[PDB]
Amino acid sequence: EQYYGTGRRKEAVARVFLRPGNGKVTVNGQDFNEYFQGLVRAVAALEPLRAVDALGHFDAYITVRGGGKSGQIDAIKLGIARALVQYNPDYRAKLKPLGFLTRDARVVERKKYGKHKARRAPQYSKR
Amino acid sequence: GNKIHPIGFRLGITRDWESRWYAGKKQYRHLLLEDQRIRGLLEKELYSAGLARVDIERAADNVAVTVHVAKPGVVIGRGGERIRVLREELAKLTGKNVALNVQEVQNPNLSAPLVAQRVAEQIERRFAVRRAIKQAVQRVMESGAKGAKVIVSGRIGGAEQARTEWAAQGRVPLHTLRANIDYGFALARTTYGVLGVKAYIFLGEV
Amino acid sequence: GKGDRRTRRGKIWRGTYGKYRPR
Amino acid sequence: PRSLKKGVFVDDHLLEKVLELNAKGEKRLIKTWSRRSTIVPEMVGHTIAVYNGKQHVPVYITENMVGHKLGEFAPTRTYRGHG
Amino acid sequence: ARKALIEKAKRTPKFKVRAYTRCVRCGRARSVYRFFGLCRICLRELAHKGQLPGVRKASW
Amino acid sequence: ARIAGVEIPRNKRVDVALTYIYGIGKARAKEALEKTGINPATRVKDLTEAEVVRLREYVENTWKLEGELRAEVAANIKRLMDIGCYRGLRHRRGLPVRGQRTRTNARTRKGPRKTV
Amino acid sequence: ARRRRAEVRQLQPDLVYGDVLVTAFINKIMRDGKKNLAARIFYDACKIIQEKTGQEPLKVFKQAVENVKPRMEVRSRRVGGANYQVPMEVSPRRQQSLALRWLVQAANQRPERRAAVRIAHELMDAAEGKGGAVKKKEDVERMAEANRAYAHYRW
Amino acid sequence: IRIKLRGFDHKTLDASAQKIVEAARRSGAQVSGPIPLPTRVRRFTVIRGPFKHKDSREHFELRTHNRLVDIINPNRKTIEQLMTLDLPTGVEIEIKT
RNA sequence: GGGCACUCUAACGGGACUGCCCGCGAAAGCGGGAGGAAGGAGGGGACGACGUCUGGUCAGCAUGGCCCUUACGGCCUGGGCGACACACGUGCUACAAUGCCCACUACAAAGCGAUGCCACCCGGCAACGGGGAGCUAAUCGCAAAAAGGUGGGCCCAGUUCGGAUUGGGGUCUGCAACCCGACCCCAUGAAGCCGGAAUCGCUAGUAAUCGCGGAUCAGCCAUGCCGCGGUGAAUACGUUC
Ligand SMILES: [Mg+2]
Ligand SMILES: [Mg+2]
Ligand SMILES: [Mg+2]
Ligand SMILES: [Mg+2]
Ligand SMILES: [Mg+2]
Ligand SMILES: [Mg+2]
Ligand SMILES: [Mg+2]
Ligand SMILES: [Mg+2]
Ligand SMILES: [Mg+2]
Ligand SMILES: [Mg+2]
Ligand SMILES: [Mg+2]
Ligand SMILES: [Mg+2]
Ligand SMILES: [Mg+2]
Ligand SMILES: [Mg+2]
Ligand SMILES: [Mg+2]
Ligand SMILES: [Mg+2]
Ligand SMILES: [Mg+2]
Ligand SMILES: [Mg+2]
Ligand SMILES: [Mg+2]
Ligand SMILES: [Mg+2]
Ligand SMILES: [Mg+2]
Repeated sequence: EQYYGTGRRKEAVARVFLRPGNGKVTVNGQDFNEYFQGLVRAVAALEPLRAVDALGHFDAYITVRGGGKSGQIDAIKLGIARALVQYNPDYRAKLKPLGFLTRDARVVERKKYGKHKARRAPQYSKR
Repeated sequence: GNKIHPIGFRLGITRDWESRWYAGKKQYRHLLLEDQRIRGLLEKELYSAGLARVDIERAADNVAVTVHVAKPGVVIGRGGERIRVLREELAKLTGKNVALNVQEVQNPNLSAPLVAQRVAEQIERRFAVRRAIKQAVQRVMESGAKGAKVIVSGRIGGAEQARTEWAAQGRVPLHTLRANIDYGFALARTTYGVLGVKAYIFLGEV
Repeated sequence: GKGDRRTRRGKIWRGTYGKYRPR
Repeated sequence: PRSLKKGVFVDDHLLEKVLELNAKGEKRLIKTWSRRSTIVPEMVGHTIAVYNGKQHVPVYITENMVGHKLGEFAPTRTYRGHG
Repeated sequence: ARKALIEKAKRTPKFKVRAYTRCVRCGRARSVYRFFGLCRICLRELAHKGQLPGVRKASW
Repeated sequence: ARIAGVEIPRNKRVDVALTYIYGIGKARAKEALEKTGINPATRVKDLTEAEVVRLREYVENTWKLEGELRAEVAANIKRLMDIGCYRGLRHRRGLPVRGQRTRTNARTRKGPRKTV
Repeated sequence: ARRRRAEVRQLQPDLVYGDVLVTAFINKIMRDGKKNLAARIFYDACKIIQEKTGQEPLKVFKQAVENVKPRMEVRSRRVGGANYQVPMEVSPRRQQSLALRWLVQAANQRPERRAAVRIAHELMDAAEGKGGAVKKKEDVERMAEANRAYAHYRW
Repeated sequence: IRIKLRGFDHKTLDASAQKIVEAARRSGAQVSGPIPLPTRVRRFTVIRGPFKHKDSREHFELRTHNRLVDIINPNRKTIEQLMTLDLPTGVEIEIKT
């Protein structure tokens, strides 16, 4: 009577709960596309359920918190396919190959000392 | 001009701190000085005893001091006299519930600073620089040790040309945290310059 | 912009608020 | 610049001198270190030999310069230029 | 010119602006710290010596 | 000079177009337009002869402008250059006035570097 | 580099036409990492191109690139006391890299005022065979053939 | 019924935060498990070199880990025995209600 | 009301071992698969070999000796370290439309905070001022993040580009803003249309770009420094140089 999954992306974290709905999306209150007013990478996070056809077969209650949107939407995507397994332990295939059932630690590099940034360095006059 | 300090490099990993206590944003700069101050007077009076390390614990208006010396007799005096005359001039400056223990040193030669201190004497005794430096290591390795090193840098042999000469023996790896390398630099004041005196001691890996 | 003052971003630039950055 | 809630600040000591001559009998050649001290409307006429690190520059004040400070008529720099 | 400074500092200022921070231990003018009452130099010294409570190197 | 003391361009918005008038800036734009109730979106070209004067008139008797505006700040300086205060010398030479830098920069009151 | 053959970054196909190629172009569009911006001017240009050309502009820019794909460029080889513009069979990855770098380059050249305007207008011409976008390629491939005397120096 | 624990050595800090859970539990009657108050990291950054060499530093952090504890079903048999506690050194504690 | 599911937090642990398959192998290993969030050092960190540059630092401290002894010491007011025909280095902003402005609408982190952080109220176009609740701080505050988005304007101009310059008008701190503080408002809007010879950085969450914290600190001339996250590429044939 409920399907919940968690997805993170950078400083962003998400708690995705899938529910047998028409296809509505409650993400922290307002509608999916409302909370994503003009972000192309939007319909991406919804790609998993699309990998197994389940786009319209469900509604989902969604929170999101941490960092910015780009981290959020990705984190969203993460927890959903995360869920499809708990609603089809055989659904690993059709996501794992797609890689959506996979989190990435492609995270920040600490600003290192003597460097302006984590890699950028101050130019110099050699001679 | 590089090597990282081994004690700060083994604090809480291989070797725990000395002054133990937590203070707020308001007394902790003051506590430091009151503790540093203490190590000042002691380092002068216990010097003859063979001081090695003064643990300090605090709490509430009181403060616990631990003293690890291989020769406790000196610091104590008759029936505690010398040790008992130290619990008055003590709180004289610090001023607060002050205790002061005196731990027993199993073997001092296994104490890097307490080792380097001796040599620092000898050199000021006009002895042979290259000699004792090797002398100490054998004494350490005979002291059941499995790793020791002693370094001397400066106007050796009175020479105008400065110079670094040092010895070692057994295993002394300096990138192994799982390896108690006791540390301690004693200094030598001399009519003809000063001599930095460094000494490391691998006691084992856990 | 970032250097100009009589502007939000220019003031945002220099962490002040005034007639064009109202608290 | 200096607050207005905080009135025109004069050294007060530089200040007694001037009013000591404003009625008792001006004027004499004072040699002030006061530069902070604003020029004031009991000081015009006087010859406040203001100081500037090395000497006292005489600067007879007038009804065309007061709102400024005594640090604004005894230059600290001497620059006849380069070359 | 030094010990006159280290002294003068400690004495109470004529004005509060003239009260000015030092390193009680070493006495370094700059890079000093109120939290400790030290200089940057000593800071790194008693640090490695561990005689600085709770404070250790950083790494992440 | 349809506008008091100068001919402002046209095909552009009144509010802005006033800035092409010495002493007339944005902060003073809305004011008259507000005082003259003249919508700042309408173009000066598109203005009304009555508006013109209202936007002309009011603008003409509440501040200084152009000529008499340059007329003030000069003496304000010349006096300085007479009393010879620090801001006087900084103008008596052509140097920075607001504690600016002199070893370099300040290449705006020095103009292009002059050879040596 | 010196070790082995570097890897080819496979991109995440776009979210509109389902293509990685599209995903590649927006990047060149994308300044200061402003994907939303870049993603706009593209699918925006994709609109103007549609209005003035009623064929699925997906194909349009599927075409206008091949027309931009140069087959032979020159590369300088300085054997002995001279450097030779030794031409070489351009590489695929690079050809896309080459075509993907002048359209925008020639689009940013273009005089019309709005972004999606220019970017689109370069899309069409190449689909026909016009514009500086085809110019570079054109000029490039023949200097090489204008230097066909150095192919033995190839690599 | 609040009891707060504070110290730098988390290990010691924790070891304390156990006895006061072990103890009050026995005498009772209800106690709220320990909650690790996140750390107020007071880091300090100083250049290694004692003169210029801006480009070679060395960090040194400070970790003020904190532990809060309570006693739902209190009891003074707890309270009385509490004042009899051999809590370690590196730790400050506060109690509120 | 309650509730530890979850998010989160911070202590203890599991975890990747080339340990399994095919494969070329003498072995050591290399290619590739599957499984796994993650694979062949996981991403980075701190960790700097005997040693070189008679490298830097008597100006943090220590110390060899030489030199000063109503002075080469010490306190104080003023004044320089902010000068200025020039000649380099490291940045800030830019020269525009993938842009500038106005308003409106969401999304971080790591930090800092008791004559500190400043809620909410009110004065003022404002900096700020004055009241005043709350927080020994996972409560409470700084505090809003910005890039972004949704709308409207700017129609290719040295402009609604740039904010240098200067006048005028004050705040705030401080005993005291004259050389010498910054924050606020007005008017003025200078050079600059992508920059010669020469040269710098970076290989993945990197460069790019947005902004935010903290230490130093009465205020701070900070575009710095150390940190913090947001959004987010291109390219590497190859080793001749
Ligand atoms: Mg975290
Ligand atoms: Mg960054
Ligand atoms: Mg002699
Ligand atoms: Mg502007
Ligand atoms: Mg009088
Ligand atoms: Mg004007
Ligand atoms: Mg490999
Ligand atoms: Mg000294
Ligand atoms: Mg010395
Ligand atoms: Mg000497
Ligand atoms: Mg003096
Ligand atoms: Mg001075
Ligand atoms: Mg200087
Ligand atoms: Mg030049
Ligand atoms: Mg430069
Ligand atoms: Mg202008
Ligand atoms: Mg001009
Ligand atoms: Mg010009
Ligand atoms: Mg690299
Ligand atoms: Mg601060
Ligand atoms: Mg900053």
